Parts: sequence; structure tokens; C-alpha cells
Amino acid sequence: KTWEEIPALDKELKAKGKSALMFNLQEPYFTWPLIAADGNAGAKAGLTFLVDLIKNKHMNADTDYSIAEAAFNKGETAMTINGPWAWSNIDTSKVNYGVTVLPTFKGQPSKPFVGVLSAGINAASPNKELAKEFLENYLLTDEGLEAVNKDKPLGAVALKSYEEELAKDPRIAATMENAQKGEIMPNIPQMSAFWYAVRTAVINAASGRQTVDEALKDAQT
Amino acid sequence: VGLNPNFSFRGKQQTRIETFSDAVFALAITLLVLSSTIPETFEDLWASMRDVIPFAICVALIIVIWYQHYIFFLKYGLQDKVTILLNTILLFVLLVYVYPLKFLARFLSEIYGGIFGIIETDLSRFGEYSHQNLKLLMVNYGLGAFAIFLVFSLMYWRAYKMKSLLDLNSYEIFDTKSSIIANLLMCSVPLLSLIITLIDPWGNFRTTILSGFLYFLYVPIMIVFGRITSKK
Amino acid sequence: VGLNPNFSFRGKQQTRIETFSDAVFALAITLLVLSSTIPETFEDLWASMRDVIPFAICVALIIVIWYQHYIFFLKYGLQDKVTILLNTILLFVLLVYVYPLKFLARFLSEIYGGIFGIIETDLSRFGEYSHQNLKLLMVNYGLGAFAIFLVFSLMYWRAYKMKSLLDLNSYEIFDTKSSIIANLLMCSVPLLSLIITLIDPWGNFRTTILSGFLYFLYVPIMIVFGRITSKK
Amino acid sequence: KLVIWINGDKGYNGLAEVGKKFEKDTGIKVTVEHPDKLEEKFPQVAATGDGPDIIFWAHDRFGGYAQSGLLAEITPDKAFQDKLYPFTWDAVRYNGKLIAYPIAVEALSLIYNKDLLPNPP
Ligand SMILES: OC[C@H]1O[C@H](O[C@H]2[C@H](O)[C@@H](O)[C@@H](O)O[C@@H]2CO)[C@H](O)[C@@H](O)[C@@H]1O
Ligand SMILES: [K+]
Ligand SMILES: [Zn+2]
Repeated sequence: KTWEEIPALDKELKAKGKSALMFNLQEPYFTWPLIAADGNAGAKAGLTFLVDLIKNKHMNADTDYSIAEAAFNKGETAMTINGPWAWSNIDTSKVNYGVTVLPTFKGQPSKPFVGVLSAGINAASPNKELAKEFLENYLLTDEGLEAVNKDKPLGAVALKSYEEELAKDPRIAATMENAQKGEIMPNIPQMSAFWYAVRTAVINAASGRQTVDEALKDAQT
Repeated sequence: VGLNPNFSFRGKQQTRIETFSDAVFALAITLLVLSSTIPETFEDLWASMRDVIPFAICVALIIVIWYQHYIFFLKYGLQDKVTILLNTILLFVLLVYVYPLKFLARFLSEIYGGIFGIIETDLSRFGEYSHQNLKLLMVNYGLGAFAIFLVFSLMYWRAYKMKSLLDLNSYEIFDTKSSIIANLLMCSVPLLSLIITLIDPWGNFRTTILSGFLYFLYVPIMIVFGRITSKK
Repeated sequence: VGLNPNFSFRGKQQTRIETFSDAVFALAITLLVLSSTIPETFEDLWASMRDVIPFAICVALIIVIWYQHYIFFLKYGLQDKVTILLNTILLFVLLVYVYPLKFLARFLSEIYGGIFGIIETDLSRFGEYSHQNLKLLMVNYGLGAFAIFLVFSLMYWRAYKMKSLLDLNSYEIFDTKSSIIANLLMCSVPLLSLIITLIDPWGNFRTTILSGFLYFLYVPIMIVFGRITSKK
Repeated sequence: KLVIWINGDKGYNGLAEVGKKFEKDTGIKVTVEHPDKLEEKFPQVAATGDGPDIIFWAHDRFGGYAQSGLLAEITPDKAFQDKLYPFTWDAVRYNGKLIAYPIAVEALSLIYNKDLLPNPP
């Protein structure tokens, strides 16, 4: 239920040839919840713990999406942090998995960033009215979102009619539990530069180049 | 059969904790009745039939607990150490208050027997009706009832703490969350009487009149505490 | 095993109400026997063996009720609040008349023991054989038996009220409808004695001779009430 | 061609399978049709045009067809008559003449979802 009891669980699991937690450390979307759990002091507190996990050899330095997914699906790690879309590949593997609330850090909960998958029409396209038709009358329908959800889950779909089917899923309940503890991303044009500044800051601190205090200095600029 | 249509009943197969627990429940209602002496003469026979009203109240109260137990183990189907622990705390309480309930049910049936005018038999048999005994009477059964509902709340929260392992959906999360508040609200009335009797604001029977009067205002006081949490 | 070939047995899997109910049934036949004092000497040993005839009648009567319970929960497999309620009313009655049956079984075994000429032990031990006690004797066990069969009728009707939910077919509807009439007809004889004893037409033992004589004319009087409903 | 008229809310595909077994044993084609408003299209078409060889509808509409002279009198042998319930044969009888073959007794009932409503009104 807490991040601070993972090192103990990893010491217990490494004795049996297994890891405790493997998740994508390269992309900052997956590390941000732990980083923004307390809050600044909250980012410094959050990132120092993440660095200590790698410094204590609990987590590998270059842990990407592919080696973390493969490790969880193979049954080499006990846990992983991923979104709705990731469940279909676990169902395919012979793993009895469970989706739950993200662990708390310093008592407070880990605040992930809530995304809304959205389809936008390209301004330099001659097929604008044909795409509108497709998006409206075919994709954003009970039959259209079903075809996509059975391939790889969409998450808590925006379609009002799906409310009962989403409320019947134990995993969508855990997704909404984390979404309420998190917050929706502002769409602003500066998000690109922000996401780049956090991506570099996490990689430098994880590999062992820049200090945690100097990472937030370069990222705040 | 079932309470909710959205709930998926995990404990539909019968288990050792459930069997063991029924056995204790069956014994409580059975020994409460059959702990009585065997009639050897018509006088003993008519005496034992006056005990049905007190016993009917006792059994009615015990099966209500048995029902809440049945529904809990039907919903979640739990069988862990902490569930085994809390469950024992429950059947342990049940067991210690079996005979004291026989006592209270008899005592209250003679007071109400005197009020309605059905019978006019003495109450000196029961001891000295003094302020300290009548205070200890409330505090005892109040503590007893509070424990039962407190344990039920603790058991629904243990299921809630294991919501992901049981694979509870949003409808099943809300039921479990509502069942805790329901049992805590049920344990707030005996706790409030118990607290009022122990402090003793008046230092006389008035204290026991109030503490007893909270049970007659059970539904309305449970609605006040429930509204306070929703109003904020 | 089963009563009807057209009936589809819903309650073939064992449940909490069934387990709990067996436990109470097992206790009634067990405590009726084992509530007796432990023989400490040969004199106590021979005394306790005279109790087998009374106890054999008690157990024979209790398993007959256990059978009707087993058959009901085998047929319908019900587990609802109203079934849980009626079932408790049943096991509650069973429980209160366990020891009074031990008393009646002993009492009737000494009267029949005197008639057949096997024994010649006194009946002064049982109290004052007066008109009011012998009247209260009928009214008591009559009320007891009537309740049991009245509850069984109420339980078959609760199943009938849920005929569509249980998916009862025309053969299963007719069985359920026949089982109500069967249990109401069984509860008509103790009810008729009970009513005759309470009114007391003669004001003497004649009243108790008649009320007792309706049990010896059980089958013929059950056929009269059954024929009256079919003749119209 | 043996053409049959029956309502679209009935088992016409099943009635066609009986019709396909008929063509195997005899050689006569059996097409099943389900036109809209057939209860009021049958007396207009059958009176003037050819219409169907056999019409399936509840017995209540057949007295009007019998009075109008749109139905042939049924003459079934005793052995066949005995196969059905004697009360069903009365429903298809107008002025002492059998005007149709009784298939089945129909009656509306309350259909209910046990999941949304276990104890219905
Ligand atoms: O890692 C930073 C990256 O995070 C988010 O991207 C998510 C995307 O939203 C998910 O749907 C999924 O595809 O994973 C991506 C991370 O791998 C932000 O949306 C994106 O701006 C940002 O670059
Ligand atoms: K004893
Ligand atoms: Zn016992």
C-alpha cells in the first residue's frame, strides 16, 4: 500500500530469483506519480527515493516499456505500473494479475497524470467531413468502442452508454481510484517542453550524471 | 436469497469457518432454550412455558446476527487469519452474552408484564434494583451490542482492504463501503448510552432513563449521525 | 431418495440454513436423551433404561419433522429472509417443546404402562392430575403441533408465491399446492382439539376425552375435511 | 406451389422446414410468406385475387372469413380429429361447420428480468 515497504519486499523477492517492481523509467509519465506524491520539497523527496531504488540495485538503470512488460508477463517481477491498454497482453500470458491503487509515498498518495485519449482532425487534410463521419457515426459508438476495447482496453471510455459495463470491471475501478488521486493534464502548448525537461531530469538522475537538487534547477528553467 | 443484483457471491460454496460458525450459532439459540431444567411435574411445565416470550426475543436477536454473518461470508467468501480472528471475537462475544441475554429477556418480560397488566409476579428475585446495578445493566448490554456491530464494521473494512484481491467492481465497492458505515452507525447508539451511563451526569435514575431512551430513538438518531456526515 | 419423479431438486447442494438447521435438529434429539443424569450406580443404570420407550417416541417424532424439513429444502432450495424467518419460527417451536415432550412421553408411558400391566409405579410424581392441568396439557401440545404444521404450510406457500422465480413446472406447481393443503389438514386436528378444550363444553374430563380422541381419529377426520373441500 | 400466410412474429422458418420435408416426400414446393396486416390483406386478396392456399391467424378473425365465404369447410377423419383436444375444435367451428385446423392456444403473460426485478409486481 506504500512505496517505502518495496525495498524490503524486493530483498525478500530477490532471494527467490524475482524482482518486486519493474516499470518504464525512461518515459516520465510512469515516474511522475511517485515524483508528485507529496508535492519543490515533494519532487526532491519523490525523486530521491526513485534514485535510491536504482542506487540499491532494486531497479535496473535502463528499464524501458518492453523489458518491464516482458518481465511482468514472463513472471519475473511481482509488480508493474501500466495503463488500461496493457491488460490484454497479460490476459494472453498465463499470469493471475490484479490492478490496484498506486502505492502511497510519505503517507500521501502518488498523483498520476490523467490523460484523455482524443481524435483530432489534421488541418491540412482534404478528408475532413469523411473523418468526422468515421469518428462520430462509426468509432464513437457502442459497437465501435467495443471493437477497440476487446483488442487493447481503452480505459474509462467517454461514452455515456458504457457506464454500467465500466462499473462491472474490477480494473476500471482501480483506474478511476488512481485517476481521482491524480489530476488531468493541462492541454497548454508548453506541455512539450515540460515533458522534455522531466524526461531528461529523470534519465540523468537515474543513470548517475546530475544530482537530484541540480535536476529540478535545470527543469524549472 | 441475495441482497444486491450487481453483487457476485464469492462464498456460494460452504467452508470450515462457515460450518464451524453455524455450529456455534445453533448452539447459542439451542443452549439458551435447553439450559433450562427439565419439567418433572405440571407446575414445572407451566413455569417453563412462561419462558417462551423471553426466549423468543433471544432467538430473534441471535438469528439476526446469524443472518448478517451469512450475508458477509456469502458476499466475500473470505477465509484468512484476520477474518478468522475478527470472526472469533464475534462468536466469543455472542457466547459470553447468551446467558446474560436470557437474564435480561426474563427481567424485561416481567417489567413489561407488570406494565401491560398480564402478570403481577415479584422482581425481588432478580436482586437489588439499585442505581449502580441498573447502570451496570446498561453499560453491560450496551458494550455487548457495540462490540458486535463494531466487529461487523471491522470485517467489511477487512474485505474493503482486500477489494483488489477479491476483484470487487464499483457496485461491490459501494456496497462494502456502505456496509461499514451501516455497522458503525449501528454501533454508535449503544456506544453513546454506555458513555452517558459511565460519566453519569445526574447521579440518579435519570441517567438510566436517557441511556435506555436512546434505543427507542434508534432509527432517528442513526439518521442524525448519517445526515451530519453528508451535510459536512 | 426423492418423493416425486417429475420434481427437479433445486437444493441438492448443502447450504448454511440447511447445516444450521441440521445442527439444531441433532441437538434436540441429542439433548432430549443426554440432558438425563449420569448413572453413578446400578440402580441409576436400570432407572435410565426405563427412559428408552419415552425417548424413542420423542426421537421418532423429531426426525419426522427433520424429514419434512429435508424434503422442503431439497425441493425448492430456498434461502431468503422470509424463508429464514419461518424456518426460525419452526426450530424455535421445536426447541421450546423438546423438554415438555420428554415430560409428555414419560407421563404417557406410565399411563400406558399401567393399562397394559407392565409396570405399576405412581403418577403422583407428575403433580395434581386435575381438570385444569389435563386441559392445559392438551392445549399446550395441541398448540405446539398446530404451529409446526402451520409453519410447514406457510413455507410451501412462500415457495408457491415464488413459483416463477424458482421456475416451477405444472407438476411442481401441483406438488407445492398439494403440500400446503396436506400441512393445513395436518394442523386442523390439533387446532380443533385446542379450540374444544379452551371453550370447554362439559366443564369436566369429558372435554379432555374428546380432545384426546381426535388424535386417534386423525386419518378419518383429515379425510372428512379433504372430502368437504372437493364436494363443495 | 403451396403458399402459406402466417404472421412474422411466428415460426415461419420452422414452418418452412416442415414444408421442405413435404417437398421431399411429395414434390410440391412450400413457400412461407409473412406480409404486414395479413389479417386485413387476406380477405381483400383472397376474395378477388388468388392469395394463399392456407392462412394462419388466431381463430377470432375466421368467423368473418367464414360468413364472407372465403374459407373451405374442413372435413378431417375421426382418427385425426381425436389427436387434438375437443375444446380446440370448438374455437374453429362457425355455424356447426369446422372452418380451420387448431394449432395452439395463446395467451399473453408478464415477462420480467429476474436480475433487474427478482420479486416482480
Ligand atoms: O512520458 C511522457 C508522455 O506521457 C504521456 O504519454 C503517455 C500517453 O498519454 C499514454 O496514452 C501511453 O501511450 O503512454 C504515453 C507514455 O508512454 C503524455 O501524453 C505525453 O505528452 C508525454 O510525452
Ligand atoms: K447441567
Ligand atoms: Zn451441547
